Amino acid sequence: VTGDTDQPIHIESDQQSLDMQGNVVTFTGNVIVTQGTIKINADKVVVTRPGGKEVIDGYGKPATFYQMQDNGKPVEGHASQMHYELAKDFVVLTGNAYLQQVDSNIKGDKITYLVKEQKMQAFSDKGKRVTTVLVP
Amino acid sequence: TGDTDQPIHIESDQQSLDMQGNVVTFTGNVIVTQGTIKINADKVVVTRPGGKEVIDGYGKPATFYQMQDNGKPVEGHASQMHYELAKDFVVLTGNAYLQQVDSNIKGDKITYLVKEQKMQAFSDKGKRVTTVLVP
Amino acid sequence: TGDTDQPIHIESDQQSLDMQGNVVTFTGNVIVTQGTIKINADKVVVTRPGKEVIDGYGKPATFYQMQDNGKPVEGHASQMHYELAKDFVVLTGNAYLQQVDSNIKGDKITYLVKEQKMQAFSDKGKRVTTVLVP
Amino acid sequence: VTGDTDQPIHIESDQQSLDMNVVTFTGNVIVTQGTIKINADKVVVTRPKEVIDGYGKPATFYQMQDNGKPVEGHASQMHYELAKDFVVLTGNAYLQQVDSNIKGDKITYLVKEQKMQAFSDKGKRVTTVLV
Repeated sequence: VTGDTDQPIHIESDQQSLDMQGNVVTFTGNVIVTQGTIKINADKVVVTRPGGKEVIDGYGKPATFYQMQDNGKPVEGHASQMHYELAKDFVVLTGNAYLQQVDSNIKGDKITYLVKEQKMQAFSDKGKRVTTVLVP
Repeated sequence: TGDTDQPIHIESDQQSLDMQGNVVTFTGNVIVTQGTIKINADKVVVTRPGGKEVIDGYGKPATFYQMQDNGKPVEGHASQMHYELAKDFVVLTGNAYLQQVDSNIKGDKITYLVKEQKMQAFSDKGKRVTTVLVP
Repeated sequence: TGDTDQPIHIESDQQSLDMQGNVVTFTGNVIVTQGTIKINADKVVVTRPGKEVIDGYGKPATFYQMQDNGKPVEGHASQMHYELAKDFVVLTGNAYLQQVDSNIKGDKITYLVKEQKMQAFSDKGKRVTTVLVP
Repeated sequence: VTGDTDQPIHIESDQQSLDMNVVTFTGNVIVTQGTIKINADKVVVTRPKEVIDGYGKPATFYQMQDNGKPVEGHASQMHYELAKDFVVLTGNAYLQQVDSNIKGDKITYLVKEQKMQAFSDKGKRVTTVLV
């Protein structure tokens, strides 16, 4: 649902650390962060917000993303890095990035999903390509 | 918030000193306040190894308060305080829980270096640390 | 460390010696001193129960003893008490003992000057307070 | 010692002069009674039944206590009323009694009670030491 980011985030982890001097909240180990309907799993998660502009940040091979769309579209995915920016409504997957859908799957080098604009993208290095399919 | 170097005022029901050994003890409704820092507990045992002091609170639970520079307070609770004045370094252990204006952590051991403004939470291998955020 | 093994110079306005006691009273601007100790009161009374015992009185009466290691003990109360036999002191006020570093206030403060080990109590409803400046 | 106050009062001097009711004594005067030994310069009795008063700078007082510990002293006047066994030192007065050491300006003493008091006039003060 739209406004899913206007939800309290719950983060479970092994360790954590905080930097009150501008905000730099770091979590490590079996990290499972959920907001509203979103579910994210990573090795490490940093979250900055420099006194504002919140930036969640996934790390780990792999790092898994999941969400529920407004229309009831269970859009999953994964990369080496999640980048949920609550500011605009950005997602930057990198590197071995795979996105999905109830139809159009993608796999590339950098996927950029936008919850608001309902739009995706994909990029590839020289020597590497992209991937898509269709639903039967 | 220049609390670090503030006069420390411990108020309680009973005091117990030991000038050789240096094991000053407080029992009853104990309230140690240093500036804006406000610990509550059932027993405080301020101790000095050398000449270097270590305030130790105990309770079910013991509580923590301080007013942050930004005007939003920090409230906490655990089974034990461990305030080392030598480093301005606090240690909430056993059912630890901290609470900023926005966020609230809960783990097993929370460290808080008061000077830098850095927190750390930890869990026993088999348990887990939890956090929520706002808005 | 060696105040009690010294003669005790009291200065008073009045006084009473019960030779069959002793119950040696002192009254009016009473300023008893020993070594460093300067018990100042509105009424002193020294006994030997059957090992000397001093009983200061008057709000507020005071105390001082310099300890073998630089320690300039203070303190005051409405009911002072000293026992030379065990080096025992019992303030009772409006009780408030002090030191170089940390000060204690309450209802009753005992003290074993003997070996420094001290204590302070407060009636149900009152509370003990202590600061500790660097 | 307890019972002196019953003993006869051996007043003795160099010169004396009875009246009708005051007797003077003079020159190296020594009035004793049991173990009491008031030494002075000019003793006088009266009627408030008799009242002994001695004078001198200083007039010494002595009395052996029941416990073997003697009692010294010395003052100007030495007011003594065996009417009620009462004693009074006055002026630069100091009833030494090791352990004790009272040293005031008006030391009062009731022998039968085994009690003492002391006084000072607002300017100087009562000094006592306890050994």
